[PDB]
Amino acid sequence: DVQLVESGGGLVQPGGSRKLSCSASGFAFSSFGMHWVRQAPEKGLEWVAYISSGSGTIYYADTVKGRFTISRDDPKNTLFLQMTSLRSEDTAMYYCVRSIYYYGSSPFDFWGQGTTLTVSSGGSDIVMTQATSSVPVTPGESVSISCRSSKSLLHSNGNTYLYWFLQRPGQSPQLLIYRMSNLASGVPDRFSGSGSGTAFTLTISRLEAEDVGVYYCMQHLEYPLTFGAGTKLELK
Amino acid sequence: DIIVRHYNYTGKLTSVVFILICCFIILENIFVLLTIWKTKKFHRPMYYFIGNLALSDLLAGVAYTANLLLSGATTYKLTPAQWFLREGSMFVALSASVFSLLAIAIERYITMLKMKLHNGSNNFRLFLLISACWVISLILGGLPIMGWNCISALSSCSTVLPLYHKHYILFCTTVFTLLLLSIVILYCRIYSLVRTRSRRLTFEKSLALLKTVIIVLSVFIACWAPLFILLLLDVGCKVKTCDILFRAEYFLVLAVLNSGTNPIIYTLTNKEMRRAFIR
Amino acid sequence: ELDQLRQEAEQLKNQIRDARKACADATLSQITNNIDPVGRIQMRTRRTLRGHLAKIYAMHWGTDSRLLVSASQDGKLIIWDSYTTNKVHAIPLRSSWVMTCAYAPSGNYVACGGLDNICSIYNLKTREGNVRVSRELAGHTGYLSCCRFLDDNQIVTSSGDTTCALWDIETGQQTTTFTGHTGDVMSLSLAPDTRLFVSGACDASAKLWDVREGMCRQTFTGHESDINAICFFPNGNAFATGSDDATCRLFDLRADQELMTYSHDNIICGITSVSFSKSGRLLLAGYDDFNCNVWDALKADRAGVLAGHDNRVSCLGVTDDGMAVATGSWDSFLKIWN
Amino acid sequence: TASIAQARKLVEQLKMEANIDRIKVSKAAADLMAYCEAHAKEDPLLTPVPASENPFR
Amino acid sequence: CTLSAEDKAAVERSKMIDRNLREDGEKAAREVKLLLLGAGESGKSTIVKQMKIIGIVETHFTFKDLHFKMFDVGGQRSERKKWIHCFEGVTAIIFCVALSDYDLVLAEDEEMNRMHESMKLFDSICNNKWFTDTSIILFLNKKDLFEEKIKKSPLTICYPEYAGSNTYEEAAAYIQCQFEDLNKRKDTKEIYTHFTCATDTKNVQFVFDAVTDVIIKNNLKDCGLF
Ligand SMILES: CC(C)Cc1ccc(-c2nc(-c3ccc(CN4CC(C(=O)O)C4)c(F)c3)no2)cc1
Repeated sequence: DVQLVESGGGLVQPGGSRKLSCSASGFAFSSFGMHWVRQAPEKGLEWVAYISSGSGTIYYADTVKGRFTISRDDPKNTLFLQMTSLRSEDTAMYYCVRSIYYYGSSPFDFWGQGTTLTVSSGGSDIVMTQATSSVPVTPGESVSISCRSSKSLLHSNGNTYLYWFLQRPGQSPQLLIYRMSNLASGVPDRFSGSGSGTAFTLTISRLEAEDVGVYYCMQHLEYPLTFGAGTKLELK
Repeated sequence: DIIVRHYNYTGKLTSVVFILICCFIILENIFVLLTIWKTKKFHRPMYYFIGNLALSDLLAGVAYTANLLLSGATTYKLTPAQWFLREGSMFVALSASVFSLLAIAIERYITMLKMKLHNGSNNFRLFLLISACWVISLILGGLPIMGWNCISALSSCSTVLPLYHKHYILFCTTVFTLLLLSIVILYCRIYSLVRTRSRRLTFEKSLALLKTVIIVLSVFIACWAPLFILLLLDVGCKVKTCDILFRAEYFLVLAVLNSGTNPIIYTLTNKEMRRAFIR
Repeated sequence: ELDQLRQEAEQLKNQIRDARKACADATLSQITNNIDPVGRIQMRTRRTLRGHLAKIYAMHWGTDSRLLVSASQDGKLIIWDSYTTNKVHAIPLRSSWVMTCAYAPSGNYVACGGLDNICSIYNLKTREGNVRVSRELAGHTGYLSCCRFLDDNQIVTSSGDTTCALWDIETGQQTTTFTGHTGDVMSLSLAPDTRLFVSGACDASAKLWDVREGMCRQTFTGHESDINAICFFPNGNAFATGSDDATCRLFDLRADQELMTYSHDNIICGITSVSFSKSGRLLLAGYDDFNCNVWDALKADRAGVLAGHDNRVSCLGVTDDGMAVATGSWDSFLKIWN
Repeated sequence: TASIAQARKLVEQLKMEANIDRIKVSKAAADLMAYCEAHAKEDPLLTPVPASENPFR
Repeated sequence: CTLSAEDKAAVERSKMIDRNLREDGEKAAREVKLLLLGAGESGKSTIVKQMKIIGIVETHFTFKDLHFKMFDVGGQRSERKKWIHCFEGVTAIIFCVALSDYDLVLAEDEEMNRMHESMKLFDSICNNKWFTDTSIILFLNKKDLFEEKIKKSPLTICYPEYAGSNTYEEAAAYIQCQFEDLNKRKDTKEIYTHFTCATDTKNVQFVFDAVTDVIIKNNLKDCGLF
């Protein structure tokens, strides 16, 4: 089917250089914008880089601005991340994510497996906040995961740019709900998204054994993408 | 008293028919512009160039009008600045007309060079050519007032225009020679291309194209020859010597008839123009 | 025996005509005589959709009332976001000669057809992110003139072989074949309940077919030339047919004969497309005179003109909410009107 | 006898079409008029919808 | 800029779609459109074969850096006036005529002369309102068969007013003249007549240079020098 494979991760001394390669298969790579997303060993996701279809526009995070360079080789279907002057804070797992943008599209539909970087030893952006770190839940019940935003995510065009992801233990994050209401393909109808303005909640009905994990809250209104702190879900 | 001094030292000390002829030319150009505006399929770059030529020689129809009426015994009332504006209006109008012919020739030569199947609307080239013509015309028209004139230099002064510098008259004559040669070569190459492409294909266009080229080129050269010969002659004639320089109005009249028959030639040859104009 | 049979057919036709005349006590122009006129209907072009290079032949809006699909002879099927004029998809068609296109009610599929005698259904919601040819339906021996979606799995197609077809997309076979027309069928229109549909042909008659049974319930003959367009009334109890004789005609299924005729002395060109407003009070008809008129259905009086196209207005569509009306013409431009 | 079969098919089709229940034109016209009147308020083409409501302005 | 990040990305996608459409249109506009027409068994098949050697069937080939599209509509059993407007704007029309059909009576099955039916079709398409400017490229196929048919079968069967002799040159010129006289748009369009056979190889060259003449004519009409 559709898959993305990350390679090029290894032990790096500080100030060194490294290159990450995402190899895509099973989809029209040239028609999909690509994101590089970082997840440090213990904390949550945070967006790193983005390159559009045809390399029209390229965006970086202020943490990696200047040092990192994201590029795409469409004929060979590859995504490169050339990172230089590596600090010790960059040791993490990296994911290459596909995202297509049109009316009714579902960006961040598929995530890669990720590769491990081990570097051997602000403001003016939306602060997505998930106050609750974790909740004890018995399967078969109904649980609600809350979310908050510093700035309202509702645009003048009627679309609320809020995405929901679920990261199971030992698995890449999976897109559940896009734009706060629409359910992703292949996602069970148990999950439901609601909320308005700055406060959002994710409701799960009849929780089953594969729902355990960390649920992340992401905004897509202003392009300095910020993920939520995450809400771990564990059984009793 | 610059004008009176220059006219004294250069020796210079029927309009109704001309102004009515020019009004008739204005009528032709208004007809051509209306025909272009009404018809929707004419909204393509070649007919846009034809309309640009119509506008240019129409402005040569107004401006010559101004010149003819503001001349005569009332040119003494004009201050030197107003005299320069009057002469520059004619120079810029005639230069714009000639450059419009040059732009049409260039566009036609490019269209003949590239076969294509649908030429399309290349607005970049059309805008570039139109801007070049209508900026160079104003430039050449404005050089005399900018400082390249006869003021304080009466030993190197033209006779037909007693305040235009002889070297500037030579420059304008050289520019007109360059455009005339360019138009001649362009139309000759158009005919040569069409003829050599027709003759290499086995089974007319060549004869009709030759007739059109002959009509256009012969009319242009015959009508603009007396004025060009006068411009060449005035430099070589010292003041008070050449009497024929005084009777310089008829040559400009023939130039104006050239401006007016350009509508006729560019509408009669094109069958679509005749069909659209009749209805 | 053939002479006796055709004499019996003529007797049946005379009986039908007598029955129709008997059940005609008042004309539509008499009941809809004291009602208030619609008034001057003025619509401006709100959006202009550019990107087509050849002449446009068909368009279809869709239930979402925001996206739309357009088909042109250049070989491209373009899905437009009418709100922002964005091109959501541009599908390169295998055959450049397409005369019809349909957009599925769910929005997951788009249909097209034309001179290739094949109806192509493309899956818009593909996991690969592109648009793939989901299915190719063959079996018609004439050019496809119209096609509409019953649902994601069943489609109704009209072709120039004087027959219509009901296809199951999953299996790719013709579940039903509708015969009876003696001329090329140029358009079809499905009822809102998807239980019946009318097809107009070149035999100057429009036939009503039952989708499930597969038989021709009724036929209507009032036109004098080829019928190029047809459209059900919003309630599904009537329909309108446009023809090449510069006249439109409103027929009623229950009445069984013609109700109204829409014509003007200075209009001599045929109609390429008809459509109804949301309430059914306005009948928009695209003509060959580069224009598109808005007739009043009840009063038969002209209400306005949509004159913004430089060529033949080939296709016409109205949003399901009736908010805007899209006209596609041969000058390669679509125009949204409000 | 293909012609005879076609003639029989045409005759039976006409007989099926000649035995349907037809209401008067007045009834079928009053129905359309009443339907147009009922849904008149929901038609934005009849009455111009305000600029603050239509998506195209 | 009121657009959002998703709106900006959608606009970028639309711009890329526009750039692809423009490139495709520029590629298509450099290609020659030929509409192939003719009666049954006229000789369209052998013309298609000659093009190959050097619903709707489309043939693509190349000659002297020109790409030729040739739409053999052929087996389209429908009214011609409902879909013939789709083919206006083609560079040329290639009409096929079988000479050996001058004494073949069956038409479709009407039992009225096949050559007369071919002439009627030629008149219908040449004088058609859509093809008022399109130049016909008339192909007189099967000249080898006709060269033997005319020796024993006089042309008076098809043309009772033919007062000439039964030779190849005179009868062939007469048939060409009769076909060309059906043209009523003498000023707007030209008819290019070529006498082909089963095994000749100069057909693609004639199509090439006839299209070249049509292109020169169209360029002159765009400039207005004609
Ligand atoms: C192609 C372009 C580059 C060349 C070009 C060259 C010349 C002219 C032009 N203007 C003029 C003129 C001359 C004398 C006069 C005469 N008045 C002075 C008064 C008198 O003495 O009696 C009356 C006049 F009223 C106009 N003659 O030529 C335009 C374009």
